[PDB]
Amino acid sequence: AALAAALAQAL
Repeated sequence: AALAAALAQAL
């Protein structure tokens, strides 16, 4: 989930 969320912001 940490990554899911990170990628959300990245994108």
